[PDB]
Amino acid sequence: AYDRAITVFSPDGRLFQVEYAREAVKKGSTALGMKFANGVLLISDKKVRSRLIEQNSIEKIQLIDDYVAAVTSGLVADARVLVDFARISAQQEKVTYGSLVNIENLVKRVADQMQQYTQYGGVRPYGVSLIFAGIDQIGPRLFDCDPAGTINEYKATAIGSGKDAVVSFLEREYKENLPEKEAVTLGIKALKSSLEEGEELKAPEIASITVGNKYRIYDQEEVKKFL
Amino acid sequence: AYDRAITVFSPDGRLFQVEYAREAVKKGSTALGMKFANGVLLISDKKVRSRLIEQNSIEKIQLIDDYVAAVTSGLVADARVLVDFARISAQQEKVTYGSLVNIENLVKRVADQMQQYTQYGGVRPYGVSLIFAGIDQIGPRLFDCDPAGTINEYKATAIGSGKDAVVSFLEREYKENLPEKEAVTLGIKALKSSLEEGEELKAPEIASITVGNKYRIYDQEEVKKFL
Amino acid sequence: AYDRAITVFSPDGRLFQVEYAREAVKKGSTALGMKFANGVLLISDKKVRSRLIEQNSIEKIQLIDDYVAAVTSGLVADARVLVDFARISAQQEKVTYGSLVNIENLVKRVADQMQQYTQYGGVRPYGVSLIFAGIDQIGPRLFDCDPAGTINEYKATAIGSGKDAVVSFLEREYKENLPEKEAVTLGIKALKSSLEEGEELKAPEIASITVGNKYRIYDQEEVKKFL
Amino acid sequence: AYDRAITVFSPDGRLFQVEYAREAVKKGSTALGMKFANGVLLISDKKVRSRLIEQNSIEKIQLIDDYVAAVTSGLVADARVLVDFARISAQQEKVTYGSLVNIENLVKRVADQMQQYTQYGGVRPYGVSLIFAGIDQIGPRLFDCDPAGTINEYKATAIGSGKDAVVSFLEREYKENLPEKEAVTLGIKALKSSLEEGEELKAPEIASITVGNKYRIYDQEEVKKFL
Amino acid sequence: AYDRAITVFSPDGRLFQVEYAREAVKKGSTALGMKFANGVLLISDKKVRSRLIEQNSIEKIQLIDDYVAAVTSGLVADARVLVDFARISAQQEKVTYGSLVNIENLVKRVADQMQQYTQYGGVRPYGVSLIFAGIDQIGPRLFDCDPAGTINEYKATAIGSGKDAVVSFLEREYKENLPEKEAVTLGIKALKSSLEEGEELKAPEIASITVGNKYRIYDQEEVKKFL
Amino acid sequence: KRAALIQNLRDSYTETSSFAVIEEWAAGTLQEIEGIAKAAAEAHGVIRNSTYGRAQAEKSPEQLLGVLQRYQDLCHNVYCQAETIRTVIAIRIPEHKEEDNLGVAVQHAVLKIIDELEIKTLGSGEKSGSGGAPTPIGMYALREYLSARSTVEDKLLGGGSQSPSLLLELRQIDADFMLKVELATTHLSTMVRAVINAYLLNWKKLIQPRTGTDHMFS
Amino acid sequence: KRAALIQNLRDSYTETSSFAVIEEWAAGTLQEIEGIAKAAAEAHGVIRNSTYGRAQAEKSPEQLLGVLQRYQDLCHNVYCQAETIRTVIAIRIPEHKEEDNLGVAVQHAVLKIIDELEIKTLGSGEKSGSGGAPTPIGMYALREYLSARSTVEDKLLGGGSQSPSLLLELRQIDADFMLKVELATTHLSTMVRAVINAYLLNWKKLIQPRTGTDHMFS
Amino acid sequence: KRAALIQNLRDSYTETSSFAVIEEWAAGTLQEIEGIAKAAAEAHGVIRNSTYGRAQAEKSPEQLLGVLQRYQDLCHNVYCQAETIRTVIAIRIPEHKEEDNLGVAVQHAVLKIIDELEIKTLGSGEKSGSGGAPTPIGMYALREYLSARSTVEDKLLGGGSQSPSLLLELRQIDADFMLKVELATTHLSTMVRAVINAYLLNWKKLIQPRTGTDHMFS
Amino acid sequence: KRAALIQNLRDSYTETSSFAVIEEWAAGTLQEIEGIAKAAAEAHGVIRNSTYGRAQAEKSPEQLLGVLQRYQDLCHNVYCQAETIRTVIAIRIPEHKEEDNLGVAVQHAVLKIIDELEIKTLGSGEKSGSGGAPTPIGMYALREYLSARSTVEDKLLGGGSQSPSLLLELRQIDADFMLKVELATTHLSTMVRAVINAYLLNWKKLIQPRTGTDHMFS
Repeated sequence: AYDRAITVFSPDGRLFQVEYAREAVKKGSTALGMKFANGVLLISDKKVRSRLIEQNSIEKIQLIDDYVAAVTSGLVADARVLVDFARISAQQEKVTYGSLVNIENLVKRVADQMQQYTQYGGVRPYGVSLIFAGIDQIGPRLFDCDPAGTINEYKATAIGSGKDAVVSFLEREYKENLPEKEAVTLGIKALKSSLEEGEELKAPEIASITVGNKYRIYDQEEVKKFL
Repeated sequence: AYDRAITVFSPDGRLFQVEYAREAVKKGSTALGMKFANGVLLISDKKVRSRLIEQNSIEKIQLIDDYVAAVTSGLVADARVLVDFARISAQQEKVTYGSLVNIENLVKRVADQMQQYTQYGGVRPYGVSLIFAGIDQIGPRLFDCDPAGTINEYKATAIGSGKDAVVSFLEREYKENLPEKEAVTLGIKALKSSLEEGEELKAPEIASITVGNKYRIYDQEEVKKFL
Repeated sequence: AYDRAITVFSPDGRLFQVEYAREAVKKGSTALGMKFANGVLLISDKKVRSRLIEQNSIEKIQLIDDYVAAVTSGLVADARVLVDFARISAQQEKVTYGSLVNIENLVKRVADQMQQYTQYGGVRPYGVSLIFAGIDQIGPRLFDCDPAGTINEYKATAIGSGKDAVVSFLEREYKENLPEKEAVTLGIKALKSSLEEGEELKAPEIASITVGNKYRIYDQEEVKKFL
Repeated sequence: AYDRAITVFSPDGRLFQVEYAREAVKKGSTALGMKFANGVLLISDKKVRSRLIEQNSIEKIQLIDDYVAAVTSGLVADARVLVDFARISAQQEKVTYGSLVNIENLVKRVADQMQQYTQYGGVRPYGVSLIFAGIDQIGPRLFDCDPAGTINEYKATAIGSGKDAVVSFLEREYKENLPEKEAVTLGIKALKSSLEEGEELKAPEIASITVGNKYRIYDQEEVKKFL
Repeated sequence: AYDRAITVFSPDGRLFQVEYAREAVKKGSTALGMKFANGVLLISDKKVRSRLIEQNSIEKIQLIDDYVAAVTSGLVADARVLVDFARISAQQEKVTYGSLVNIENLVKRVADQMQQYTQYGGVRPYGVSLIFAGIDQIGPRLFDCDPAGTINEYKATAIGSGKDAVVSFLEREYKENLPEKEAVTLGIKALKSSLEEGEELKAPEIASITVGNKYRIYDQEEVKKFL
Repeated sequence: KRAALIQNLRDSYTETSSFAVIEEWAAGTLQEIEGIAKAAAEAHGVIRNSTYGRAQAEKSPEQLLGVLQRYQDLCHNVYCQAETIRTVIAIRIPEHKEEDNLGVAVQHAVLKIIDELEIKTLGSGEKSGSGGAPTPIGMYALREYLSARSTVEDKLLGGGSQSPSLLLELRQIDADFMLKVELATTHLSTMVRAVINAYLLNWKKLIQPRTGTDHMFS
Repeated sequence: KRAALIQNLRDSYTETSSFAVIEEWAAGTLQEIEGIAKAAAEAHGVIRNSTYGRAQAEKSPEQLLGVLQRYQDLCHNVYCQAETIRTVIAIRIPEHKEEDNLGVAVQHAVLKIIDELEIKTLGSGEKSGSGGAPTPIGMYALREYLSARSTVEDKLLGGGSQSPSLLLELRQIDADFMLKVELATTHLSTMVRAVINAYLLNWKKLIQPRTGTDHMFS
Repeated sequence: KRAALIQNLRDSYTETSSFAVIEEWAAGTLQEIEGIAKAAAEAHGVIRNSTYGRAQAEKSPEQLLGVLQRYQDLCHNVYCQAETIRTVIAIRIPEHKEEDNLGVAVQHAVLKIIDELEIKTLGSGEKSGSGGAPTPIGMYALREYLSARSTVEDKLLGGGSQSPSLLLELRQIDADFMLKVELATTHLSTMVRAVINAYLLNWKKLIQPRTGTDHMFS
Repeated sequence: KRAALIQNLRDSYTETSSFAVIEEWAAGTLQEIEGIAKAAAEAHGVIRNSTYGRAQAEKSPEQLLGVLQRYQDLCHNVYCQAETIRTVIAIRIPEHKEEDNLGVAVQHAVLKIIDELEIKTLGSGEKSGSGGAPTPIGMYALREYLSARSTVEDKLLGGGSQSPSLLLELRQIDADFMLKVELATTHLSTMVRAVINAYLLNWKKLIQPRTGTDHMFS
């Protein structure tokens, strides 16, 4: 009945077709971000579909520019299209003003594009969530963003199938201003808590940025020291 | 039957799809505004989803310019989009005439954008209500505005889940021309009356403006003195 | 069946969706207009939703220019939008010709906009009726106009819930060329005949214009002398 | 229910209409690609509908430029259209920058065109999968791409009816950096493992490229030495 | 269910609406083409609806230019429209490059126009098949093309009601490089094999072209010598 | 081997199996139904011109038993032949799908009127539907007759009943059961002709309910 | 542990359980059905050529009891075996959802003709539907026969009834119950062949009614 | 206090209540059903190899009464346990709405097959539907048996009836009621397995048929 | 005055009328149902361990009459109380319209399970539906019992019947009617708990099925 078009409200004032887009996001790999002392980090799991796949390719952590990065979960083709919108949106701002003073605005622009697809008939929403993490003139930032166009700023958060596991673990364990090394360890520990024991965590992706620096992608060896 | 498209009247001459949009508004946090001696104020509650969220972010009270503010309730992505339409609409008027003589006109423009989406097929309405409060050349103003594009001017009003609680309490308790401090206390008191006892009011937002001044956002400490 | 789209005729040649729009008009406050000696007047009732509302705001009688006014009933957001179309349409005519020779033509333009939305799929009709009253070069004019785009010129008429009460009372009691004061008294009396006794008529709106003058809006004290 | 429009999510967050497009890909002839020492190759089977057909015509392996080739499976008319988009897309890049530094970007452009047709109502997806293989400045590349716009990089892969056969065989038998001749043999052997015995492999297509060279299409005699 | 719009896939990945277009092609008169020594020919049957019809009019074999011709089967109005697209497409190519190097490209353009109408809602496919036969710089060519936009090159083929009869007969009887006269005889013989005995073959159309010449339409007397 | 098993089913009941039945129904069966109709009408004439006394409660008329047994034998054959056609269709209902069911529709359509023939017309079940028995008389007609008659026979023989109408009822049992055969044969003829036509028009889709290449795909 | 419980159910009734049944139906069972058909047709011939006197109301023919008991033993087995297939399907009906039900449609489709076999054909219930009993005879045929015969036997033995038709009815009860077995066996064969086909064409979706990755998602 | 009332209902019948029942069905109950099936098949063998004289109308065979009473005790328990699961689901059917009914659909779906178990399989009502009793035998089997037998016992004892078939019917009542238990147990096993599976796949939506925040709203 | 009349109806049967009933069902009624369940199970144990001779056909066991009368008194009250809730809902079904029927749907929804409780569970009608009586025993259970027993009592007393099974049936009438109460009480408890939950979750829309201003209009 009220279930079948993005332009229809339910009698309780719901947009089920958007709620359903949100279920697509649960089917992705788990990723998380968190703030620590003068910085922010991302860590992502990854389905490795086979051993005939190429590892050093289609990365779950994607740089938007040198100081901003995003992880995504949900439909992959949608996620790709949104990350490239995010990059082009970032460059438009830099050309207009010479720099990206507040990352919240990039995020909002991306969130608005998504919101727009929850209002005009003839399109479906993007079945994607994103976490953006970076440094701007306010400081280290960490945002998420869903198919509805909803935005929140966090100290730590996660997206993907293991989201709920990882958020509980962090609700108990997270502290602010950890040093980078401990922050990464807490993160790996949190990620593991979302697996189903027996199942073991292969090489995940880790990026981090600290105030006054550019992003820094951990290579598989450096990542290994935490497994 | 008559329930399923914005362009369809019921046989009693109703637009149910719009009525349904209005239910979305009941799912927001409660917020209220009221006029007092030479000024107007806004107070808003807030869902605090977790302790991993960032407090000093995504505010329920939003400045439209230095002399006008809004609170909103309902679908948050819709609300964000409408606040930014409001801001750009305000600046267009200032560029055209050099100032914003009557806030009612800003509100009407926003309300007209909303009405438009209750008449043309291919779009759904915005599931949002807003309160606008500010000073203009008429004096202190307080308006609300719903998904239908309906507008009213008030001495006091509210929007959100606890609307009916808060409007009764004010129907019994509100007087005009209170000093600021008493108006704020009456507001906190009214807001509490909408909670379900046991449940207690955490730090809410408070902004105020008086004739001849710019808006003034209460910090969490100043707010605390009223809790 | 034939009930659900503005573009569909019933087998008897009816547009029910338009007939349904007409029911929305019955849900408004009652208002009436009448011609008297060298002039015309409007009187409107008003839902006063609360004591927290602001009286000197959102008026049911709206000036279109200095010599033409309108009252409306039905969906309020639709009404607002139509009144502003009416005002811009009036000013276009003045700019083209230097004046508004015949009010019937302003009304027709508004009625044509309304008719248009009863023919093209993808839009619903405006759920609004209007009465226009003013002086032009023919003399004092009084028109009404409904969702269908139908127009009539009257000596006296009404719109809103109490329409039928008020039109009977006037069918019995109206005479032409009354002096202003008696015309206003007949009007208040007619309006009361539509209330449900017990229920009493609070302060209504009253505007009047006479040949060679501009419109004149009665203040609440002047109105009180007739209650 | 949730099955019948590209713009509808299922309650589990699926796009069945896209999943169905993916079934069209299983009806094509089997083809495979693999990376070997300093190069990559493609091999494709072919329905030979009759002996009245012309062999040296409508080839399953199609050059995109001198250093990039594609094989496709699914609806042939869709595949033709996509290959020509791919070619025009490749030339646009060469005109803009003078060369095609990274094949992943060509693929992404094609994959984006495909994703776009999974999101706007009024179109159906392309019922096609492609493998792209070529040399670029990174090295030898092998990608696949489906109706959803999903992309992966492989060491070896396949598409068509016999996909699953061929992928298993390769999961067991593939090693990296084979010499060209052994790679081609492994490929023919794999391909045969997908046939239904009794059924025998007629002349298939074979193209290959090695670093510093252009592509090289094996003629039917050279192909025969492997049968 | 999955049967009723060109934009819908069945769960097995089929486009039934296109498959149904293909049934329209079976209702046409039978025609066939075949390659012979240094040339290609077409032969077409014809419904002769009455003796009040005009013979020397609306021909089943249609010249696209001096070196390319087409026969069509299916809905006649759709076929007419496609032949004219074919002719205009040919002349565009000649104006751009001065000649038509490869007839496969003309065909593809026609085939792409057809494919396009199997992907965008709001249009139905063309219920037509065509055979194109001509000489180009590769040599004598023979293609067919169906409602789906699918293309094949043949040594001999046919379209229309008697297709299956004529293709079997040719699968058994065709040899390459026959002289023209024997080719034509094989063709007439094949065509007769598709009739239902009792029923006899009236005057059919016959056109032929050989390398270094223009097309040549057999007149009814020349055709008679083969009956 | 699963295909082998299906192949065995289908090799055993082929289209010529079901065709055999339809040829027979067109020729032999419709003639034999008419003979039974005439046998029963004639028997009905004899009974019409008869005054019944107690003599008639003392033997069961062999002329009526012969008509009834002869009809039951026809119904027995028509049912077993129906079930051949039904086997030929039923074993070729293809893989269940929510698509490509145009032939499957023909298959269920024709199975439906074979059901009507077997159940509704040959009245061949233990119990009727809540739709009733629209057919005038069943396969178990002989037994319905003997059972109805023997109740009246007992009441008449015993002091035997003195009811004038009960004696006339014995005659009406004899009349009516012969009428019921005339009526049931008329109706069975229509049903047989109807299945002859429904089969010959639809037989190709009954055997191959799905055809077609994957011409669009490679 | 909930998955362990489900796993135990499924380990126990596997696809080879249900396949076992179908192989048996294709070979042994259809043959035994045909043997019962012949036993019954033959018994029907013997009764057809018999004149019945009171001697026949004094013993119950063991030839007919044998045919009936033999059919009842077949129906008993076919039902228990049907219920195996039905267990194999029913324990793999997946989580209820309003989507991805293409296989679940095959599952309910095939459970439906197993229902028809068990209920409608093997007539295995205490009571019939308001659709009736379309099947000529039930599982409880032996008891329907003995009951129907013993009513006629009493009336004939007692002064025994003097109704000539009541005597002929005792013969028709014997004839009809053998005819009813011939008819029921014909029909049961169609049904058994129909389920063989329906199973072998659909078995994959019966075991895995939902497959597919989340390839589109990461 | 209205929430306290609802909370009391739900604290009393929790998910571990309904799970307790499902564990028991997976282990104990299916074994006890099989024991009853064997008891009944064995009793059926003894009766099959028996010639019945008037001696058998003079006592009621305690072996059969034991098999029947034992099945009635099982049905009694299975019904009471069914009603536990049904209470656990029924008291968590949420506020009626024309939306967010995906879990409510699962709830009504699972209640539907518990209905089928209780009503249709355990034949536990005063009266059957107009769909009939598809189940071979009820909860009140013992009484159906004693009632059916005692009618035959009276006719045989009294001058007792001389009907040879009436004597064979006394034997068939004994045989058939044992067969009816074998059949009903086979079918009850499938039903129990089916509900084990339906429950364990759907239990989360049975308890919380609606979840989710108002994440979209603030 | 028409509104006066409606106001009187509603003033008399208020929401605290129907709430009173639900509070009582949550406490008192469910306890009294359980006591009847234990009284009946206990009576059933006594009868199970009893050998019945002709002595038992000569008096009606007062222990069973007590359990049955006690259940009939409960059903009588539960019905009258049901009819209070039903009155409270039925007199607030608003003006018929083809719109704004969200609450009216809650109203018909809840009236539907009160119907089920009254008709289907308390078996309170003269006649059952063609769906049957799914409930094990009615309101008129005492009379069903006495009537069933007295038929058996007459046959046993008279020369009394010599049927061993008829004597065991007198015992099974006594056993079964006590089982039927245990079963009917289990099932009535579920139904009562189900209506408690359905009421408390929906009561607001039951009283005010339509609310809302004309905020959009002036």
